[PDB]
Amino acid sequence: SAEDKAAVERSKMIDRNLREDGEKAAREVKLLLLGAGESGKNTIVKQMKTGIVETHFTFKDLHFKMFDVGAQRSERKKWIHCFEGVTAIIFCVALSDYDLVLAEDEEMNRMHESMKLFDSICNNKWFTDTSIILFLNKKDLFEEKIKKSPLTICYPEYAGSNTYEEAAAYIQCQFEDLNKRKDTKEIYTHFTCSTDTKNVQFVFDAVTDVIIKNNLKDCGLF
Amino acid sequence: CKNFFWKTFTSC
Amino acid sequence: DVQLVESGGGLVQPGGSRKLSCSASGFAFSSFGMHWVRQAPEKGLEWVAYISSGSGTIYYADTVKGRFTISRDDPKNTLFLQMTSLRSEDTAMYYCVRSIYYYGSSPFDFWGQGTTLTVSSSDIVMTQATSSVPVTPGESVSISCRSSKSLLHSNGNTYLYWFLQRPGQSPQLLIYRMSNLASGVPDRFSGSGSGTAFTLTISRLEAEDVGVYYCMQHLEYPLTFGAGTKLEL
Amino acid sequence: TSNAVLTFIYFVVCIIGLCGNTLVIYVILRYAKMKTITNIYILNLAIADELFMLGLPFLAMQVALVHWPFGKAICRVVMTVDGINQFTSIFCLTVMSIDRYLAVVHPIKSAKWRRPRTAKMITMAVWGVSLLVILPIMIYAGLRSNQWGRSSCTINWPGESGAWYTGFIIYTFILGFLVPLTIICLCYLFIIIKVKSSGIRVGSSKRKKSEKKVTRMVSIVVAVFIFCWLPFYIFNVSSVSMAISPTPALKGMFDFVVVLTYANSCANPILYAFLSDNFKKSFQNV
Amino acid sequence: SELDQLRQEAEQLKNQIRDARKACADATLSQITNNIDPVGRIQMRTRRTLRGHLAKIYAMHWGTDSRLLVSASQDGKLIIWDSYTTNKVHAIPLRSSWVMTCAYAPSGNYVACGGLDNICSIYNLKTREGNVRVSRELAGHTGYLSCCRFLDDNQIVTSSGDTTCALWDIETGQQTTTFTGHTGDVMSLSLAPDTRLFVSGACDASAKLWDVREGMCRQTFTGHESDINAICFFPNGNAFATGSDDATCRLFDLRADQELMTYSHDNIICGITSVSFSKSGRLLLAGYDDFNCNVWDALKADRAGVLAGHDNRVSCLGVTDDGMAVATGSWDSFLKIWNGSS
Amino acid sequence: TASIAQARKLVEQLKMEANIDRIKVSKAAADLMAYCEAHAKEDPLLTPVPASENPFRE
Repeated sequence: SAEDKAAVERSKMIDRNLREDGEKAAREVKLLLLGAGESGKNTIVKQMKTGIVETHFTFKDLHFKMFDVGAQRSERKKWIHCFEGVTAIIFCVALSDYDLVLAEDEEMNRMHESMKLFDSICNNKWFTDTSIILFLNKKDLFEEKIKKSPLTICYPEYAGSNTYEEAAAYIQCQFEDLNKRKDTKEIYTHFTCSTDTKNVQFVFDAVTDVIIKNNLKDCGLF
Repeated sequence: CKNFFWKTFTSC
Repeated sequence: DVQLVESGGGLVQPGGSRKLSCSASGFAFSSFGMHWVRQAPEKGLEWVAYISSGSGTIYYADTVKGRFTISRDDPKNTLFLQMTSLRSEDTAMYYCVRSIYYYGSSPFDFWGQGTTLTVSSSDIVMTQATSSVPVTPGESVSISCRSSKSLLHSNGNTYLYWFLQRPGQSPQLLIYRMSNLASGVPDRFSGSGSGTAFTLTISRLEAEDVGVYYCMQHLEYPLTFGAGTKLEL
Repeated sequence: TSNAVLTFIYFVVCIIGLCGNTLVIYVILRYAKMKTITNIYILNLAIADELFMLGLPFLAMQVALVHWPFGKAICRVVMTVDGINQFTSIFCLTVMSIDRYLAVVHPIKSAKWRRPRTAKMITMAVWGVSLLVILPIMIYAGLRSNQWGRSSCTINWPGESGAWYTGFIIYTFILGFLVPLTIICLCYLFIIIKVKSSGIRVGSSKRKKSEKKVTRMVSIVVAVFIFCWLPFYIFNVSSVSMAISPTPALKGMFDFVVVLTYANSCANPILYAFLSDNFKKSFQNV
Repeated sequence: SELDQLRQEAEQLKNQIRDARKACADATLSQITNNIDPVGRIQMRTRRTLRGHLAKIYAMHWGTDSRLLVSASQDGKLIIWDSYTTNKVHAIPLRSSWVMTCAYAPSGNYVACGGLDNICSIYNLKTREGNVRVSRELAGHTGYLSCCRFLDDNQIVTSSGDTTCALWDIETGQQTTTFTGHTGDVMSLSLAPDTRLFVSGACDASAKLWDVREGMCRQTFTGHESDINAICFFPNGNAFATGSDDATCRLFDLRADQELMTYSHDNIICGITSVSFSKSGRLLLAGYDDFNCNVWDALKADRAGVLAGHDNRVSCLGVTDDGMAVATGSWDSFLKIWNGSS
Repeated sequence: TASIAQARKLVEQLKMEANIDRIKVSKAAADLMAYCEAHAKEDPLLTPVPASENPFRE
């Protein structure tokens, strides 16, 4: 018909804008920002600028969408498959919680409460091949606090030495042993610093390496 | 006899 | 309001050339197909040209094909009509009509104010055998119109349109696809028909229902109007 | 006696060739991920290699009884439909290694140049240049049949024109062997560079023995390419190199090296799909 | 004291309902329908395949004209489809890409959608301009939105993952009613065929019957071992069928207050993402996440059909108002329109 | 005493949960199978309409 063949060519102007916007969206980098609460999750989005809070910080010709989900007080198992195809997961853990306990019901000492959540996110079935860019936030704010009290209040089977650069090695390995999927994905670990460029350059360096190993697996090279 | 050409063994 | 106002032309020698320009305002111009419909003085409407949304389909009337060309620029919301070799049958008031086509839409709903052009010195026939009806308020009128080819289609709808040109004004759409009332049209008007013969029924006439009532088809191009039915008061 | 043992291998190469290669034609046409750049190229390198395997039994009848049972226009088209599918099965092979270059070496600056719209312009242009290279074989398809009566399928020339076997036959090296080799062996030498560069220096990983475990899956791609295509190519240059009398070693191995040159199009389904994990879960799952 | 004997009267008043459900349970619906014949093997074929979504489809809803349908996906697009001719009528770009639900107004003028941004946006489909614009955005929920459903062009009821349902007024933009009985995240809604009641099932394995005018829970239906993911009303309006992560579907009755049937099989172990009935109430369609829909004989509890056309989790499904078709959207980005063949 | 009213409101909901009285199941079960008999042949997915009336023709 005359008016049904104009309904058809409107419909493939719908189609060539769906195809055009869905190929400008497969080029941008999506990132979950998870954490445990006040574990430095605001100073990373301060370095890159009531449900999802999406943040866009295009850095070196690479559009970065970062979805903060920390204001979702619901069951996480019901909405986390929405982030199934996501490029990476930026996880924040405050290093200055290795002594202070959770004030709910005298619970675990707030780094095991982070280890509750790193194990649940890393070994999840939707994140069986999604690399994790793990951040250890308050590096200087516990280095003065590790000189007073050793790293024994949380993990009692520590070797010892009561100082920084073994606590920066034992804690980092204490998160990277929870990765029970080691051939599929990688954990990248960083220590959050006062330099305003070195913390977003690590996200750019570590997410380029997710793109490489995705382009090697999409071909036959992996 | 051109024993070596493209994809044939022509004439010999 | 939605606004189509067209300019350009008014006096041209025969054999000359004029560019018409309809400038759209207050709607999403890029989504509408646009027509030009002209009206010879003390005569009826006839269809000129058409461009689809996206400008990927152009039609013309067989009277003006080769001479006229229609174009749009969507970043400026402007409709054009470049006219060459202007004959003396081209003297008419030219209207600018918007038209959108999806499932259930209302094409030919908003018409422009009309620019005038004065030049100095097969398909479906739509017939309205009545040209004028004497009428007083309170009457129920049933204006009929007839088509040569059947306007019903296999997909199930009958592509007959109804229009009303109040005196001194622009035409407004009353009925699209033989039975559906347009937006802003009072419920008094009602369209019906079957295939080849159609009738438009007004329930009670007011002081605003007086004008010329045209019937147009949209089954295939060219879009042929009828000679309208005047309702004098 | 000697021709009979390799007349069968002209068929069983084409038997496993036409079988595994149209399996890869099935899955991209049917299953998911038809709109990606790896599958639009491995479809076009599978059409080009399944329409390459059909010209093999027309050479198998010529191998044992040396006479073509055709020759009006059938022996002229089997030197063209097998002609185009030679220079488009190893031109769709050198553009699938350009695709793997821009996906891995330039992952950011070339994300906007790898859409599935510029893929269709390349794959149409891949088949277009393939006519513009074989076009001497499309023109000169004459049959030399004067040696006491034997219908051949060979290529003629203006007069005799001995520059056909020195000239044209090395024209198909500077566009048939060397240029698809100096791109495939050059693109993959930068993937091994870019894999060792990113995972070590700037994005600090510890899984870095994959940089040697990507070489062992990519040195094999160029290993089958010389082994299929230049025992054959050193034989056709050897026409000028003191052409000798035919014997079951000369007339046997020469029918074997052009039997070997179709084994590249039997590896291309298994070295680009059946060793990739996105066909090991798309096709091999069902 | 006082801390214990209201806790024990909540024990007593929950004993007050259970044997009162048992006394009204003299026979089973299986035994009363033991004489009827089965429906046979229901064979349906993919008539249309609606394609153009580029991510997982999360919800779809038909129009009441049985021809137009809206579908929601997480590529950020809401698409109104012509189901007859497979072509697009509108494509609506959304503010948040995290859309978990979509709804069609019964008049056709409006389309709602919501999700993880905790609002239900309303869209005007029929404007004097040629586009589709946002009429209102209904903020006021604290959790994600699971289900939006129109009552008419001015009233919409939503569900949310803050354990609350709400009735809104789209003109003013604020909740006229709040429905607070659930203790887990509410996952779906289903309006009655007279829109004086609705049912919502939640992640506390219970479904609650609500009054729209009063704002109070009439009945609370237990019987599931896990989260209720899908609620649909039976066409009578006197029954409703649920679907859980329990790999089971249960049919409840309002006037008998308890569970009649249980639609399960030995080999099925995965959840149920969608539940719908046919126009008779004879078939029960259910979308699973082992990638196929399963037509259930709603009276005999026999799997009398399979719709096996999807490559991923069957995420949403609906039947038209005349029962002529059934669409199934899914995570493989396609809606398929199915129809029984004569 | 915030939890005092919380348990108080919890049994004020269970006031009218139990106060409603229900028909027996055998009356109700024979009602939504009697609905399927009145609307049996106007269900096109159950009993398919002939293909000249089907709006979805391949």
